Amino acid sequence: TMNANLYKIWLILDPRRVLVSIVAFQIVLGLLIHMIVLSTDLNWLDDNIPVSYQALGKK
Amino acid sequence: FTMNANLYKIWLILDPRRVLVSIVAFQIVLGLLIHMIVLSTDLNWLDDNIPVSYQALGKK
Amino acid sequence: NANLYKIWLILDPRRVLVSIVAFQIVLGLLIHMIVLSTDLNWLDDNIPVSYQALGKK
Amino acid sequence: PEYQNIFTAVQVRAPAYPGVPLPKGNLPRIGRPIFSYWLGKIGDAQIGPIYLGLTGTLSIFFGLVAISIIGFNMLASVHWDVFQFLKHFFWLGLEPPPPQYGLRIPPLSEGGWWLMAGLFLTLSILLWWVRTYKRAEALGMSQHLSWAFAAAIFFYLVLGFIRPVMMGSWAKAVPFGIFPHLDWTAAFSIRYGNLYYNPFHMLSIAFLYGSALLFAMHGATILSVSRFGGDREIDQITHRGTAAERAALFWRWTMGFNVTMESIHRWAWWCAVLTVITAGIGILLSGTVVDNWYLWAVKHGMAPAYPEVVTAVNPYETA
Amino acid sequence: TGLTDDEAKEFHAIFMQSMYAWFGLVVIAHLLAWLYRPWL
Amino acid sequence: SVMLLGCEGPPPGTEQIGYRGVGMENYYNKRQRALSIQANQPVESLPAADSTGPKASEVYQNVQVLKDLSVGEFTRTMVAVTTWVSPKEGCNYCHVPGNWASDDIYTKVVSRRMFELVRAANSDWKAHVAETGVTCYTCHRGNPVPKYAWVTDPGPKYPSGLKPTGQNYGSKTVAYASLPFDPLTPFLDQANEIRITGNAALAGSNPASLKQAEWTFGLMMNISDSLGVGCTFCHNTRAFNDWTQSTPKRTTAWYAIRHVRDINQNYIWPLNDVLPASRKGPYGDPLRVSCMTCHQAVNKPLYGAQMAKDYPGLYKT
Amino acid sequence: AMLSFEKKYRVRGGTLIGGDLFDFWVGPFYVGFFGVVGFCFTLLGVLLIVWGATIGPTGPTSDLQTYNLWRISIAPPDLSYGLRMAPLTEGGLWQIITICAAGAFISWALREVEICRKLGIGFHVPFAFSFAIGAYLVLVFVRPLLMGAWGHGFPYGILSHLDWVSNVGYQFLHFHYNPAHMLAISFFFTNCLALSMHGSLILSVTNPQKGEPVKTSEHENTFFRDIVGYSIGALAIHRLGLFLALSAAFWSAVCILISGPFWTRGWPEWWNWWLELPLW
Amino acid sequence: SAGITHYIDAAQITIWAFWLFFFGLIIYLRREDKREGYPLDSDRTERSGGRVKVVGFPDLPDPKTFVLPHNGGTVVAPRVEAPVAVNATPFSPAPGSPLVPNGDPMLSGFGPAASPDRPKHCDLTFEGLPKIVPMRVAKEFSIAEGDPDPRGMTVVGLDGEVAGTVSDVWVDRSEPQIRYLEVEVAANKKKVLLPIGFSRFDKKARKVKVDAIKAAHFANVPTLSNPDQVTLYEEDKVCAYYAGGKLYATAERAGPLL
Ligand code: BCL
Ligand code: BCL
Ligand code: BCL
Ligand SMILES: CC[C@H]1c2cc3[nH]c4c(c3C)C(=O)[C@H](C(=O)OC)c4c3nc(cc4[nH]c(cc(n2)[C@@H]1C)c(C(C)=O)c4C)[C@@H](C)[C@@H]3CCC(=O)OC/C=C(\C)CCC[C@H](C)CCC[C@H](C)CCCC(C)C
Ligand SMILES: CC[C@H]1c2cc3[nH]c4c(c3C)C(=O)[C@H](C(=O)OC)c4c3nc(cc4[nH]c(cc(n2)[C@@H]1C)c(C(C)=O)c4C)[C@@H](C)[C@@H]3CCC(=O)OC/C=C(\C)CCC[C@H](C)CCC[C@H](C)CCCC(C)C
Ligand SMILES: CC(C)=CCC/C(C)=C/CC/C(C)=C/CC/C(C)=C/CC/C(C)=C/CC/C(C)=C/CC/C(C)=C/CC/C(C)=C/CC1=C(C)C(=O)c2ccccc2C1=O
Ligand SMILES: COC(C)(C)C/C=C/C(C)=C/C=C/C(C)=C/C=C/C(C)=C/C=C\C=C(C)\C=C\C=C(C)\C=C\C=C(C)\C=C\CC(C)(C)OC
Ligand code: HEM
Ligand code: HEM
Ligand code: HEM
Ligand code: HEM
Ligand SMILES: [Ca+2]
Ligand SMILES: [Ca+2]
Ligand SMILES: [Ca+2]
Ligand SMILES: [Fe+3]
Repeated sequence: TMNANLYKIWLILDPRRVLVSIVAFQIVLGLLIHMIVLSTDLNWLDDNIPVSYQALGKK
Repeated sequence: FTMNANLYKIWLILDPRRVLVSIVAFQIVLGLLIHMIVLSTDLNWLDDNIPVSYQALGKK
Repeated sequence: NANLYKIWLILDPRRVLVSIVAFQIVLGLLIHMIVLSTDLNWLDDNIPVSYQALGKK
Repeated sequence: PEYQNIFTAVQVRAPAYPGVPLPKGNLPRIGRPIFSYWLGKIGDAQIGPIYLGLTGTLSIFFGLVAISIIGFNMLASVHWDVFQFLKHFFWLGLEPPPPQYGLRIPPLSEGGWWLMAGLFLTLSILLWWVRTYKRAEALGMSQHLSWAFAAAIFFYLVLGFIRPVMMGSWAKAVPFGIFPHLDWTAAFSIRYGNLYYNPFHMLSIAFLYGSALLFAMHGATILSVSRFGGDREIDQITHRGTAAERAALFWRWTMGFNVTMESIHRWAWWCAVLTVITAGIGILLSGTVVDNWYLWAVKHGMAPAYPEVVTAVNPYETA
Repeated sequence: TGLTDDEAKEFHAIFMQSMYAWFGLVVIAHLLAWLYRPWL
Repeated sequence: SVMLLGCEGPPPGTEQIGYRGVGMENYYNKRQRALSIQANQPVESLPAADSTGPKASEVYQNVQVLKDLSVGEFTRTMVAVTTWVSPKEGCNYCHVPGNWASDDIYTKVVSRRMFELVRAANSDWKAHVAETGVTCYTCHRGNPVPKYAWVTDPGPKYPSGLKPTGQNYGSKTVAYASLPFDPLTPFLDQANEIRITGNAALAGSNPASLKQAEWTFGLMMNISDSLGVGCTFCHNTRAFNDWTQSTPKRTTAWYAIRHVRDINQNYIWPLNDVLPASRKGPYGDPLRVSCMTCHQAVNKPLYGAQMAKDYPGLYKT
Repeated sequence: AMLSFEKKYRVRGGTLIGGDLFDFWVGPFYVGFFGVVGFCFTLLGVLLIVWGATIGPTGPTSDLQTYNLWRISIAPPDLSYGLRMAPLTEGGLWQIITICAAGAFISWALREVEICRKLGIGFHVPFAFSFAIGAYLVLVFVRPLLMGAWGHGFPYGILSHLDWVSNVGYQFLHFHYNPAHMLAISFFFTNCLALSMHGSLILSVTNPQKGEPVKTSEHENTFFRDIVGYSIGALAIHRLGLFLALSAAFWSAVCILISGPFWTRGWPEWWNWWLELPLW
Repeated sequence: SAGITHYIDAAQITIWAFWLFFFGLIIYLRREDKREGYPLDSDRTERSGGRVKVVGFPDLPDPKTFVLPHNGGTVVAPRVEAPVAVNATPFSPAPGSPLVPNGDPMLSGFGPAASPDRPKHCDLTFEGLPKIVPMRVAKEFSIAEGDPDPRGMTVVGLDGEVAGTVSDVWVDRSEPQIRYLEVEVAANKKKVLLPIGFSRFDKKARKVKVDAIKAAHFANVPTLSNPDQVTLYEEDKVCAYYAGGKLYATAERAGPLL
C-alpha cells in the first residue's frame, strides 16, 4: 500500500539522516529494553534456573 | 478534514524539513515518555501480576 | 543479500567500520559484565574448590 | 567611554573552515559547520565541524553508557515515574556497592550498576584523554592539555581505582548524583577528621583560588591591552609589541616583579595542574593514611588553640 | 533531497525489503521468547 | 534548578555559642521565633489541689497508676488527661459509657502506660526532661493522636522488585536532603552506634564505613532539625567528637537519644497489640517517638514552659 | 631600576585624586596617591597584627599565646559590642587591622587605576580586582551589619579562619545545598578548567612539536574544533575567563551575604520550594 | 611547624615534598618569566626583595629558538636588544621620576602613546595571504547577518564634532571578527586605520564615537604604507597613537582631578 508513494519520501529526506538516525534509535532503544526488563521480574541471569549449579557446587 | 482541506497553503511558511523531521522526534520521545509514565504507577504488566511466578517460584 | 551491496555508494564504509568496531568492544565488555555480575559469576563463587576458605583457614 | 571588549559588537562571516588538513590516518572530519549570531556575540560564531576517530567514537560510546546506567537506575528509583524523577532530580542518584562486597563484583542490584557504570566512566574518561594527545600532536601540537588532563584525571582516580579500591570498599567511592555526590564530600570531611586540617586540601584550595585568581587577571590584562593586539598573544609570544609592553609593565609598577606574555600562560597551566594534583593528594592520604586530620594537625603543633567558654561532659566515662 | 525521482524510487524499494527484514527477524524474535518466558 | 538570594529579610537572630570569633553561632528569623512561640503555648494548669481525702486505690475499684492521690487531685488528673488529650471526644474517649473501672478500651490500657511513661520520665530522666518534665499536652497538644509519630518509612516506590538503596530521595525527615530519609528506626528505635570519629590521628583504629557516618549525618540532621538548632548548638564542628570541645547541650542530648530508645523499645512499642491498624504502619508498626514528636522544632517544648510540674501524679513514687 | 623597555613609558602624571606629587617610582613600583597610603595600613597592620601575635588569647603570657602561623590568629570581638568599637584586647584591635586592610585594598586598587592610566591601557584589571575586593566586604561588612555585629565577621588566622567557616557553614547543616554556593563553586571550577586549557594550548602552539613552526590560530581555532567540536574562539577565552572568575567571586559574595541575614533555616530546606510545586 | 620539630609520621613527609618541588618549580617559572625584556636597564633603584641578587635570583635562562612560520626568519629568547631613544626629559633627576614627552606628545611617541618596532612584515594567514586585510580583498566576507553594517558610519571625535568617516572594515581570514575600520578622514582626505578596540559603536545614529583623540588628531594618525594590508610593525604603530589620546587629547585627562 504505502511503498508506491513512499519512494518520494527520500526526495525530501536524505538517505543518510534515516540511515544514521535509525541505527542510533534501534540500538539505544533495544538496550533500554533487556535493560528495563532485566531489572524487571522476568530477569533471567540470576533469577531462577537452571538448577542452582552455583549454590550446589559452591558450598 | 472538512476545513483542513484549504490548509494546503501552510507548507510554504512551514518548511517541510523543519516540520517533518522535528515531529518524528517529539513522537520518538513521547513514545517512551508515556510507556514510562504509565508503566510507572498505573499498572505494570512487567511486575504487576503473573506470569511472575518463575521469578519467585522458579528461582530457588 | 543480493541488493545489500548498494549501501556503499552513499555511506563512507570506513565510517560504519570504525563505528561497528567500537560498538562491539563496549558491548562485549558490557555483556561479560552485565552477566558475570548476575547470571553466573563463573569467576568467583562456585568452583573449583575453596582453596582460600578450606585452605587459608 | 571606550568600547570595552565585552561582546563583539559588529560581527562578520566567511565559509566553514574545516581546519588544517590531517596526515595519513586521521579519518575525515565530519559535520556541516553552523553559525549562531548569539553564541557568536561572545566568540567564534561558527560551530564545528568535529573530528571522530577510533578512541573518538570508542570513547564517546563508553561515555553515553554509564549515563545510560547511572541514568537508568536513577530513574528506576522513583519507580519510573518521571514526574517525581523531575521533582526529586537533584536528590536522586545511584549508590555504590554495600560494605560487604568491599571489592567483589556487587550483585546486579545492590550497588552493582554503579560499579558497572563507574568503570564505563573510568575508561571513556581515560579514553578521552587519548582523544586529546592523539588529535593533539597530529596537529603538530605538543602536549600540555593531555598532560593536565591527567593531573585532573589523576584526582578522579584518587576518588576510585586508586583509593576506594585501595581501602577495600565499594563504598569509599563517591556516589553518583549531584546532591548525594554533594554529600560524599560532606560525609568524607567527617568520617576522617575534618579536611580543613589535611594540608593537601587546604593546599589544593589556594590553587583552585589562584586559578580563580590569575586566569581571572590575565583574562582582564589581555583585554585591557586587547586593543594593542594583546589577544593575539600567539605572535606577542614571538614578536613582542606594545601589548606585552603595556601589560607586564602594569604588574611591574604594581606588585613589582612581572613576566611575559609567555610565562604567565605557564603559571596558568601550572596552578591549574598543581590543583587536582594536590587534590588527589590529600584525598589519597586521607583514608589509608591519617584517619583524623584534626588530630594529625594539632599533634604536629598545627591545629590552633582558643579559650573555652563552653565544654561538655562524657557519658562513656562518668557512666 | 539531493536526488531526482529515478534514484529515489529505487532506494525506497530495497530500503523496504530491508525493513521487513527487521520486523520479521524481530517478530520471530519476540515469539521465540514469548513461547519461553511469557510476559504480560 | 535556579540561583537564589535568601527569601528572608534581615536582621536575624544572634546567639554566640562560642568564644568571641570562633564559629559556632546561631541565626533565627524573629518573625518566626515569634509566631512559633505565640503558637507553641502551654495551657494553664487546673486550679489548686484538694490535699484532703484518703487515696484512690481505696475508693476506686481499679486505679494502679494514680493510687496514692487524693480523690480530688486524682480527678484533676482525669480532667487534664482529657484536655491534654481528647477534649473533643470528652471522657468517654478513654472510658465506657458509665462503668469507669473498665479496661475494655485500648485507649485506656495505653493511657495507663502513657502515665507510666510520663512520670517514669519526669522523675528518672530529669537529666534530659529536667524540671519542665512532660505532660500529655506535649505529644498530644490538644490531639488524641500525636501528629508527630513515626512509622519506619517504607521508602519511595519499588522498581520491579528492585530499589534497595535508602539514601537518595529528599524527604523532610532530614531538613531535606538525599540521605537515609529514616535514620530514626535504626537509631531512635533500635540503637546502632553513632560515633565515627577516629579516636587516633593515624589509621589502625576506627574502621567504620564512611557509609556509617553517612547515616549518623541524617540522624544528626533530624535531631538538629527536631529541636531546630544548627549543629553548632551541640557541636564545635571541627570537633564533632571532641566533647571537651562540644557544649553542655550535647551530653544533654546524649541521654535523650536513649530515653527515647526506652520510650519506644519499652512503651509505645509493646502497646502495638492493643493498637488497631489506623495506628500501625505498613511494615507493621507503632507510631513511636521522635525528638520532633515533643520538641516540634524547639529546644524546650513550648520553650521551657513546665506544665508537668503542676501535677504530682506525674512523677514516679 | 627599569625593564628592558620600561624606561620609555614612565610619563609624568596621569594620577587620580591628586598625586602629581609623589608621582614617581621606587624599585619597580609606581607610588602616587595610593601606593603611599596603602603602605601606611600595611605596617599599621602587618605589624599592628604582630602586636596581636604578641598578645594572643588570654595575654602575652598565657601558654595559649603562641608564635606559630598555624595557630596565631586575631579574633574579632564578641557579638556583645554589636556595631561599636570593641576593646582592642577584646575585639577592637581585630577591627583596627580590618579597618586598615580595607583601605590597603582600596588604595592598591585605586593605585592600579592611576597606573592603568599612565600605561594608557584598559582598566579591566582593577574593575575585576574590585569584585574580589567587595567579596571581602560583603563577608566582614555587608553581612555583619545585617547581623548588627562587627565581631560577627570572621578572624585573621593562618588556618584559624578555617573553622570560622566550618561553623557558620554548618549553621545551616548541609551548606552545600545553598543555591549560590553550588554555582559560585561551579565557577571556581569551570575557571580552573578553561584556564587549565588556554594557558595550556598557547604553551602548546608557541612551543609546539620538535622542528615545527610557531603554529597559528589556524590551528587553535580547530584544536578544539576537533576534540570537542567547537571553539569559543581565541579573543573569547580571555573573556570567558574574567567572566567565570569575576562572577564566581560576586556569586560566592551573594552566597554568604544571604546565608543568615536572608535565610535562617538549613539550606537543604530552601531547596523545598522546589518539591512543594503544585505539580509533582 | 613554626617552632621546630614536634610530631613524626609518614604523610607529613610528603607535605614537605610537594611543598619543596613547588619552591623549585617556582624558580623554573621565574627564569621562564625573564626571557624577554631582560636584563634591566638603569640603576634608578635596586632589586627590592629578600636577597638583592645581581639581576634576578634565577640566573637568566638560555636562548630559546622560535621557528617562525613558512617564509619567516627565526626568533630567539633571550635575545639582546638594541637600546631605543627616549623622546622625553625627566621632570626630575631623582631615580623613579617621570619623563615629559618633548614637543608634541600626541606623537612624541612616549609612554601613553609609545610602542616597539615590531617586524615590518604583514602577519599572514595559514597558507600565505596576510591575515588582517581590508574588506577590499576581504571580498569573500559578509557583515554578520543582522549587525548593522559599519561601512558608511561617520566617525566622531571625542570632542564630538565629526572627524571623517569610514570605508573598509579590516576583517580577518583566521577569525571572522572585525579588527579595523578604514577611516577616510575629513581634512587629510586620506585613510587612517581605525582600531575597533578603540571604536565605540552607536548603531542608533550610524555614528562611531572614539573617546581617544580629538577629531583633528585623525590627521596625525600614523599613515598606512599600503592600504591592502598592514604589517606587525604598523599593527602596533596605528594603535599606540590613539592610545596616547587617552592621556593627551586634553590637558584635563593627564593631570589629576583632586
Ligand atoms: C528478554 C528475554 C530474552 C531475550 C529476548 C529478546 C527479544 C524478544 C529480542 C532480543 C533481541 C536481541 N537480544 Mg536478547 N534476550 C535475552 C538475553 C539476551 C542477552 C543475554 C546476555 O542474556 C543478550 C546479550 C542479548 C542480546 C540481543 C541483541 C543481539 C538482539 C538485538 C537488540 C537490538 O536493539 O537491535 C536493534 C538493531 C540495530 C541498531 C541495527 C539496525 C538493523 C538493520 C536492519 C541493519 C542496518 C542496515 C545497515 C544500513 C547495513 C550495514 C551493516 C552493518 C551495520 C555494518 N539478549 C533473554 C534470554 N532479545 C532482539 C533481536 O535480536 O531481534 C532479532 C529482539 O527482538
Ligand atoms: C500500555 C500497556 C501495553 C502497551 C500499550 C501501548 C499503547 C496503547 C500504544 C503503544 C505503542 C507502542 N508501544 Mg506499547 N505497550 C506495552 C508494552 C510495550 C513494550 C514492551 C517491551 O513490553 C514495548 C517495546 C512497546 C513498544 C511500543 C511501540 C511499538 C509503539 C510506538 C512507539 C513510538 O512512540 O514511536 C513513535 C513515532 C515515530 C518515531 C515517528 C512517527 C511515525 C511515522 C508515521 C512514519 C516515520 C516517517 C518518517 C518521516 C520517514 C522516514 C523513515 C525512518 C524514520 C528513517 N510496548 C504494554 C503491553 N503501546 C503506541 C503504538 O504502537 O501505536 C501504534 C500506542 O499507541
Ligand atoms: C563550613 C564549610 C562549608 C563551606 C562554607 C563556606 C563559608 C562559611 C563561606 C564559603 C565561601 C565560599 N566557598 Mg564554601 N564551604 C564548603 C565547601 C566548599 C567547596 C567544596 C569543594 O567542598 C567549595 C569549592 C567551596 C567554594 C566556595 C566559594 C564559592 C566561596 C568564596 C571563596 C572566595 O574566594 O572568596 C573571595 C574572597 C576575597 C577576594 C577576599 C581576599 C582578597 C583581599 C581583597 C586581598 C588580600 C590581601 C592581603 C591581606 C595582603 C598581603 C599579601 C599576601 C601575599 C596575600 N566551598 C563547606 C560545605 N564557604 C565564602 C563565600 O561565599 O564568600 C563570599 C564564605 O564566606
Ligand atoms: C585542575 C584541573 C581541572 C580540569 C582539567 C581538565 N579537564 C579536562 C581537561 C583538562 C586538562 C581535558 O583535556 C578534558 C577536555 O575538555 O578535553 C577536551 C577535560 C574535561 N573536563 C570535563 C569535566 C569536568 N572537569 C572538572 C574539573 C577539572 N578539570 C579541574 C578543575 C569538572 C568539575 C568536577 O568541576 C568537570 C565536570 C569534561 C568536559 C572533559 C572530559 C570529557 C570526557 O572525558 O568525556 C568522555 C566522554 C563522554 C562523557 C561521553 C559524552 C556523551 C555524549 C557526547 C553526550 C550526550 C548527552 C549526555 C549523556 C546528557 C544526558 C542526556 C540523555 C537524555 C541521553
Ligand atoms: C575572583 C577574583 C580573584 C582575585 C582577583 C584579584 N586579586 C588581586 C587582583 C585581582 C584582579 C589584583 O589586581 C591584585 C594584585 O595582585 O595586583 C597586582 C590582587 C591581590 N589579590 C591578593 C590576595 C588574594 N586574592 C584572593 C582571591 C582572589 N583574587 C579571587 C580568586 C585570595 C584568596 C584567599 O582567595 C587572596 C589571599 C593580593 C596578593 C593582591 C592585593 C594586594 C593588596 O592590595 O595588598 C594590600 C595590603 C598589604 C600588602 C599589606 C597587608 C596589611 C593589612 C593591614 C593586613 C590585612 C590582614 C588580612 C585581612 C588577614 C589575612 C589572614 C587570613 C589568613 C585570615
Ligand atoms: C620576623 C619577620 C621576618 C618579620 C617580617 C617583618 C617584615 C618583612 C615587615 C615588612 C612588611 C611589609 C611592608 C610587606 C610588604 C612588602 C611588599 C611591597 C611586598 C609585595 C606585595 C605583593 C602584592 C607581592 C605579590 C604577591 C604575590 C606573589 C601574589 C601571587 C599571585 C600571582 C601568582 C601573581 C602572578 C604575578 C605575575 C607573574 C605577574 C606578571 C604578569 C601578569 C599577571 C599578566 O597578566 C601579563 C599579561 C601580559 C603580559 C605580561 C604579563 C605579566 O607579566
Ligand atoms: C532513564 O535515563 C534516561 C533514558 C531518561 C536518560 C537520562 C539519563 C540521565 C539524566 C543521567 C544523569 C546522570 C547524572 C546526573 C550523573 C551525575 C553524576 C555525578 C554528579 C557524579 C559525581 C561524581 C562521580 C564520581 C567521583 C565517580 C567515580 C567513579 C569511579 C572512580 C569509577 C571507577 C571504576 C573502576 C575503577 C572500575 C574498575 C573495574 C573493576 C571494578 C572490575 O575493578 C575491580
Ligand atoms: C473528665 C472526664 C473523666 C472522668 C470523670 C474520669 C473518671 C475516672 C474515674 C472515676 C476513674 C477511676 C475508676 C476506677 O477504676 O475505679 C478513672 C480512671 C482512669 N481514667 Fe479517667 N476520667 C475522665 C477522663 C479520662 C480520660 C480522657 C482518659 C484518657 C487518657 C482517662 C484515663 C483514665 C485511666 C488511665 C484511669 C486509671 C487510673 C490509674 O490506673 O491510675 N480518664 N477515670
Ligand atoms: C499522660 C498523658 C498522656 C495520656 C493520657 C495519653 C493517652 C493516650 C491515648 C488514650 C492514646 C490512644 C488514643 C487512641 O487512638 O484512641 C495515646 C496514644 C499515643 N500516645 Fe499518648 N498519652 C499521654 C502522653 C503522651 C506523651 C507525653 C507522648 C509522647 C512522647 C504520647 C505518645 C503517644 C503515641 C505515640 C500514641 C499512639 C498514637 C495512636 O495510636 O493514636 N502520649 N495516648
Ligand atoms: C545537623 C548537624 C549535625 C551533624 C552533621 C552532626 C554530626 C555528628 C557526628 C558525626 C557525630 C558522631 C561523632 C563521633 O563520635 O565520631 C555526632 C554525635 C553527636 N551529636 Fe551531632 N550532629 C549534628 C547536630 C547535632 C545536634 C543539633 C545535637 C544536639 C542536640 C547533636 C548531638 C550529638 C551528640 C549528643 C552526639 C554524640 C552521641 C551520639 O549520638 O552517639 N548533634 N554528631
Ligand atoms: C533523640 C531525640 C532527642 C534529642 C537529641 C533531644 C535533645 C534535647 C536537648 C539537647 C535538650 C536541652 C536543650 C537546652 O538545654 O536548652 C532537650 C530538652 C528537652 N527535651 Fe529533648 N531531645 C530528644 C527527644 C525528646 C523527646 C522525645 C521529648 C519528649 C517527651 C523531649 C523533650 C524535651 C523537653 C521537654 C526539653 C526541655 C527541658 C528544659 O527546659 O530544660 N525531648 N532535648
Ligand atoms: Ca504481569
Ligand atoms: Ca564461578
Ligand atoms: Ca550516599
Ligand atoms: Fe592568554
